[PDB]
Amino acid sequence: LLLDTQQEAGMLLRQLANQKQQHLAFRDRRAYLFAHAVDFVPSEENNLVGTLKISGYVRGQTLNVNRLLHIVG
Amino acid sequence: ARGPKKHLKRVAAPKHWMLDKLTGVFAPRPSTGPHKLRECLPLIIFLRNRLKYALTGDEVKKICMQRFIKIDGKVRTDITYPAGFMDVISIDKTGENFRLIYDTKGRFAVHRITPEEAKYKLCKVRKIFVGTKGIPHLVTHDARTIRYPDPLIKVNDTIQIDLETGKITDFIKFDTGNLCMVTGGANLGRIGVITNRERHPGSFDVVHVKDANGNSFATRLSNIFVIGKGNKPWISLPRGKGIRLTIAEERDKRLAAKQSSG
Amino acid sequence: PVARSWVCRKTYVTPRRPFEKSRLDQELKLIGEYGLRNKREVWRVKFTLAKIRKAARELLTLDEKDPRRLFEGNALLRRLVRIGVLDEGKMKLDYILGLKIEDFLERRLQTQVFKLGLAKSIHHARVLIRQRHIRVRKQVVNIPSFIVRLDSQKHIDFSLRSPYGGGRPGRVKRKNAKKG
Amino acid sequence: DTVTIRTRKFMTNRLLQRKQMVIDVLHPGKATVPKTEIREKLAKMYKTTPDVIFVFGFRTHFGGGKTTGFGMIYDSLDYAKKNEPKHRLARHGLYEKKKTSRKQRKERKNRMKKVRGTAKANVG
RNA sequence: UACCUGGUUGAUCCUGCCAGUAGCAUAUGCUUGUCUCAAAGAUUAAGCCAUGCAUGUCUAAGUACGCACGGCCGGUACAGUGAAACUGCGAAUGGCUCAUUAAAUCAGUUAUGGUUCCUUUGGUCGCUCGUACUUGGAUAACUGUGGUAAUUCU
RNA sequence: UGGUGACUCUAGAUAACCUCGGGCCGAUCGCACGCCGGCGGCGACGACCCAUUCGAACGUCUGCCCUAUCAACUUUCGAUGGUAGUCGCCGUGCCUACCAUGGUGACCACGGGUGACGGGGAAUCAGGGUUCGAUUCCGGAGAGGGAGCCUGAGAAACGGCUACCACAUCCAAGGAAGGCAGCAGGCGCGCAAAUUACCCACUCCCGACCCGGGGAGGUAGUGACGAAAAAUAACAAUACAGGACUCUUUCGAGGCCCUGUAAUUGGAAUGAGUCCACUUUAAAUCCUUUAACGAGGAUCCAUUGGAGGGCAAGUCUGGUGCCAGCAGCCGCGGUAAUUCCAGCUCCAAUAGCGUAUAUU
RNA sequence: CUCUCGGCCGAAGCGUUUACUUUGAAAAAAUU
Repeated sequence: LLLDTQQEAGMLLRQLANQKQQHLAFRDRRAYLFAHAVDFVPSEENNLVGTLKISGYVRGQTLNVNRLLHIVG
Repeated sequence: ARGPKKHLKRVAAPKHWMLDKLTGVFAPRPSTGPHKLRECLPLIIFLRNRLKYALTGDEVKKICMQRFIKIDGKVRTDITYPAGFMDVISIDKTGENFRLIYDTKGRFAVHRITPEEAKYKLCKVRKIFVGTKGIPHLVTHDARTIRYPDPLIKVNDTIQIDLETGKITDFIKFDTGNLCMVTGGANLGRIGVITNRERHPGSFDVVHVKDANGNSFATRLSNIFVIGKGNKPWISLPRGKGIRLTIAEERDKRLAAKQSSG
Repeated sequence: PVARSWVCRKTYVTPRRPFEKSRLDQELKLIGEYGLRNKREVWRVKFTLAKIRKAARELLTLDEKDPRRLFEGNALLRRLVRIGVLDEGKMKLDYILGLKIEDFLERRLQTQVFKLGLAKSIHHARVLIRQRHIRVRKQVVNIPSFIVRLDSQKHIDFSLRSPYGGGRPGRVKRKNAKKG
Repeated sequence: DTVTIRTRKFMTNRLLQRKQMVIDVLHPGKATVPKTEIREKLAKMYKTTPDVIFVFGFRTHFGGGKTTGFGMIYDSLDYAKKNEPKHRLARHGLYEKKKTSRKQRKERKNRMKKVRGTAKANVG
């Protein structure tokens, strides 16, 4: 497609809304999350560690708390 | 369909219009009128495809709405008006009168006539009935009904009608030994003297016609138009005098005209 | 519906046997002799001759005084004499069956330009036609498979706008003359 | 100089008030000759002012010799404005077309269709 | 162009199929300089549809009291152009698809002496022995007052 | 009176009828205006009825694929026919009533199937044939599925209406609105198919209409479905090399062509491209016509399949070692592989060439 | 192959009927 105008912007948005979704399996079996906001409060600043508040929309399966959480990096 | 058709494709048009194949999807659908659509000329085809006065249907409409075309002495502005057999076309601005008469190849020739001849026409009587307080009526092939005709006029005879008044001037009876044109079938456009008719009751009558060159043929009775008394005609004739040359003779005449004019 | 025409032809046939050495040698001989691009030019000429021979065969089964046979045979023989394959004396319907492929390969504008001395080989003829150096009568002809009619043959010339005709030396000569 | 104007099949249309013709243009070295001096040469050929004559459909043949087009010469400029198609008049600047697209007027037509009374003239 | 070759055995001659061979279409792979034509959501799903468009229309000649207008010449009933609206006509054509459908459709061939038909064209239209120098009541557009979240609602 | 092959036809004469949900017998508009206080010329709308045209609709005769693991079928609820009616635009079991007991079938009825709309036609083909035809022309059919209707000359209409069924949209929860098997576009489906572009200029169609409108249709875009034409070099001189003509016993000696290698030279000729302009066109694009620039091989560089046989083209070199693989078929590969993987080389067609499938 | 009506000829039957064969006219355009 070509993108120059706002009419073509609406046409491109209309294309992106209605498409055959490609499913990735690794996303599908686990419970993933993109971080929309991040808040940090340290238990001890000298330890340089504390609890972190990651807020976003869950995407994969149902998120259970008993399972561990991997931050990608 | 759910009602009458109003369009006509070029492919399904009659072949004697000599239309193209790649100019368009549609041919001019002839109007309802005094002639059947299969065997007429719409005015637009005559006025641009034969006479080359116009180049588009727009120019044809522009010529007609100035009221320069007269068909049978009356001004027609419908560009798809069905103009058919024995038909006088008058253009008074250029001062030229044509008649629609067939060629030997089955096609409406542009036949330029003298304006004295443009005063009358010939009509073949389709039926005769008495009606409405004992008054007799003719119905011709032009859907003209003429009240009070001569009692000698019977069906398949040819009356001669002047166009200004519209009444009968003089008639020719269908008789073996009378000049004829063929207005349908493979022999369309050939002129010869009737030698015989044979009658099939409950069916069609086959009429036998002998050419001036002695080539005999037959048609149905519905495809025969009486032109003249005896062997002479009552109208003017196109360039070929109604004789169908075989393709060998046509090739010979073509080559002779090539050799003569170089 | 569209006001378009869908009628069209394939102008050649591919042979039944793919690898027959006699056919391969004969076809390469025809290509090399008349400077053709590929086998399909040979097959096209062969297709045209086959159609003419089919028409002649069909006319020969008809009666000698049949009108169709006389008329179509006269037209067929006239067309074969006009392009320069048959001669006027040998103009009979059974002599069409004595026609070969090299008769039709001789009437090509490539072969005629080479035969007239305008080129110095047959490949030089094909190039010189493609270069727009050759006109016929007054029309510049760009096609090498143009069949030269017999009346048309007497004036095949060098295309007045060509460098080898009227003048105007070309791109290379103009560049080289504009050196010093 | 080397440009030539010749006239093939010629007709006097007294019904449309014009002279119809086919023009052959010989211009052996140059490009396809512009319409304007075709009208000039055709005006000197036929002794009429060049503002009443209209030429169109010029297709240059392969090789670069002739160019054949159609031409017509009107009796007067008023008859030209009465009989010419609007695009051939606008090529002389004698007419102008509306600048609204088809889409704009289709949408305006349906929007006006949705209302009634002289409130049709308000919407657009 | 009225054409065949490989393969059953130790070898032979058969039967015989398998495979090759050439076209034509559908898809697909790799590759693709120039030019003329040109098919193209039929096959599976006559499955489902956002949005926009695809059918409207006035001549000198049905109805003009929108100053909407430059504008007459002025007591000139109605100068002219004219929105809107009423009236008339068309919207039954065209376009798409091929689900159904097996003497059904359809094709050729004939019938309507067994019917209907806007329009066009021609005829007919003081052929009736019994307020008219012109009858009546409404209603649109327009003015005004509104209803409902909402509709080409009223 | 007139006519048909044939009327219960057309016309005539008589007695009446003539529908209030009613039949014709003009309360209509424009233009010019003119002659013996009155007459008028063209036209536009009208109009019952007769013909004409465009039809349409029911009938006539013949013709359709597979199936007997379909042999009897039809008639209680019309099946076949008679009589009277009803209804219908008309003929008819079209419906009703009363009667008769018929009608069809191995000459394949009845039933079922069909990846069945029918024709014109298409592919192939000696001759005979086999197969295809959704698809632009003609005919039918249908607008999600049935069913019913209004209006009208014409519709059982669907870019009309009314229901039900199945979907589904907006809601303030009361209600309201729907129908792409039109053009474009989307999802889905799949092996399988284009732009939400421009115009009514052409072809024609509609309307009160010379003027308005038309996704009809035209124009570009996509497009290796398929068809036509057609580049990727040509030439000359040198150096080797053949084959010929002349003279020589021969060897040889030359001026006669031809050939490639040119890790040799050389200028000529061009389009592909870049690009003014004219032209084209409704406006453009493309083609055609034209200036300027544009070619020496490290470029402006041709592919796709093969090289045992069938079947044209290597018993070449390296790797592998019954593995990996090839191979439509016969077969190859287990340590010298003409067959795999490669390098070189050759062969076939060529701007195309492979594969899968249906079909001849 | 022939008896009657009309100008040697046209009308009237033909002839047991077909099948077959030849002619004629009818058989859309596009396609071929």
